[PDB]
Amino acid sequence: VPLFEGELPDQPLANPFSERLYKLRLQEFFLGRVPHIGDFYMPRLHSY
Amino acid sequence: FDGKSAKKKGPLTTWENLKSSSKKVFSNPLYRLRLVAREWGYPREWRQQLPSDQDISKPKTALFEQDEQTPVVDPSHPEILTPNIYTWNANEPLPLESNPLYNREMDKNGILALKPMDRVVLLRALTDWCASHSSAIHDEIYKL
Amino acid sequence: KPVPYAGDIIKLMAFINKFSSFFHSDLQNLSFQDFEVGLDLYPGDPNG
Amino acid sequence: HPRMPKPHVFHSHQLQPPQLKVLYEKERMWTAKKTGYVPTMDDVKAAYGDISDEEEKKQKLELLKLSVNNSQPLTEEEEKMKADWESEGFTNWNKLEFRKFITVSGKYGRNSIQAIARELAPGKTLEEVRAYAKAFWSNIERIEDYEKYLKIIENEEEKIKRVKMQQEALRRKLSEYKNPFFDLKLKHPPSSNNKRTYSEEEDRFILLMLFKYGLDRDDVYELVRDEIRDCPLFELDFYFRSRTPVELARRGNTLLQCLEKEFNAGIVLDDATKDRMKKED
Repeated sequence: VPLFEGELPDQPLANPFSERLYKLRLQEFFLGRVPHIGDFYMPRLHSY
Repeated sequence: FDGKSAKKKGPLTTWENLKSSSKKVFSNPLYRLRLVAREWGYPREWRQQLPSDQDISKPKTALFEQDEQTPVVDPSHPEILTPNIYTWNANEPLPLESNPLYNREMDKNGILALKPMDRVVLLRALTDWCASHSSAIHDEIYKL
Repeated sequence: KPVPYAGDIIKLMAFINKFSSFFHSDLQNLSFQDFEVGLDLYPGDPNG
Repeated sequence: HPRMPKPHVFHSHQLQPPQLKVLYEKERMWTAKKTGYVPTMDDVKAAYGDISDEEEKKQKLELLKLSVNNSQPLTEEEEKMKADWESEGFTNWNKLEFRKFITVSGKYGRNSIQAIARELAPGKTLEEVRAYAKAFWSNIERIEDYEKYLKIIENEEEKIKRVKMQQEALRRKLSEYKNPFFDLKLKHPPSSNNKRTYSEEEDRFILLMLFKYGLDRDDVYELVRDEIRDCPLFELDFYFRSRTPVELARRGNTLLQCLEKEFNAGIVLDDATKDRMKKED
């Protein structure tokens, strides 16, 4: 993680649930997108 | 007292707050809401939906333009800014008695005085105008 | 099961999640089932 | 001693000729001679022209010997021809009736006869308005402060027209693209100076929704909020909700302007040309 400073400030594989920019726009009980079918939703609780 | 108030810290409502002795805590907020609701907009299922399949929002209600002003007394400007105007087909809310908002019980009874689906509708609505008007959070989100 | 009323609940919950500071802790662990039973909703009907 | 060589009121003009004011001064003119009112640096004030000058001994004396020795002491023609000069005007349209008339005409357009008249009925009957409006343009020169009074007319209509070809402009595009909700392009004016919060296809919907209403220039911004309140895919955004139709104007107008600036070479392509009967175009 400390390597990615001059690079992206957050990892391509990072924690979404620490971003104040990706906070409002985020949907989380999404659980999966599947072609020709749709999307899979998992309301589980608060995480903020 | 927007956002910061006398009781600034914490969620605004507590168990004792609901279990308080006011016994009709829902009254004044319900009053305030039935005031602001008519102009704040309604969901379809709480709109007085058109029986008339002619005052669709897309057309208008009635022909306010009795006739087009073809014989302009000013031929120098044959253009007309009043070609054909109508009466307006805004969607209406229900009658107040047909407005479950106007069911007195919630003052004391609380949210459990309705049909379930209607309860759902009102909650979605309360979220709606809270996000649109709870100015504290409303600015906070845009800040964030 | 056809549940005409779920995604509404979903918005309820996600909103509540993003606004944790605004909400009671008892609100913070709420679930879908809480609302189902409490609000008296049963699945199955395409009509509610 | 002093008469009024400032004749009967004309600032609240009723579209009247100035020889009428000449004949109103003719009423002064006998009154000066009959009742012995000598023109004086007080009285001679429309023809004052004497600022510590010796025009006083002559210009005032000109009006003096003219008024006292009046060779038109309300000759019978003066009563008659003044009456026609005040008849040819429009007595009703005083500045009250005047200003409303001209303001409401400028509002709904220089030609919205019935529209402004349905409000102007207390002003007077419609054909009087038709007559009065007619001679109004012909005798706008007979109107004081008339150019600005015309500016409040023609400029007023322009913003109204501005939507008219914007009505036209959006007619184009929503008729132009094939699946604009998946085909549209406005990268000609991408953005002026913005935190560019609303992504395109969001806005494609809204403009689809705005124009499927069309450029109603009345209430659409109220209406689409309701759709955003109600759109199953668009209920999913919350930023779409904390934006009331008031702010939705800010965005909506902007994109109106965006398509406007995109089509600024294409709106006027079918906007501002009207032909007439006797010139090939």
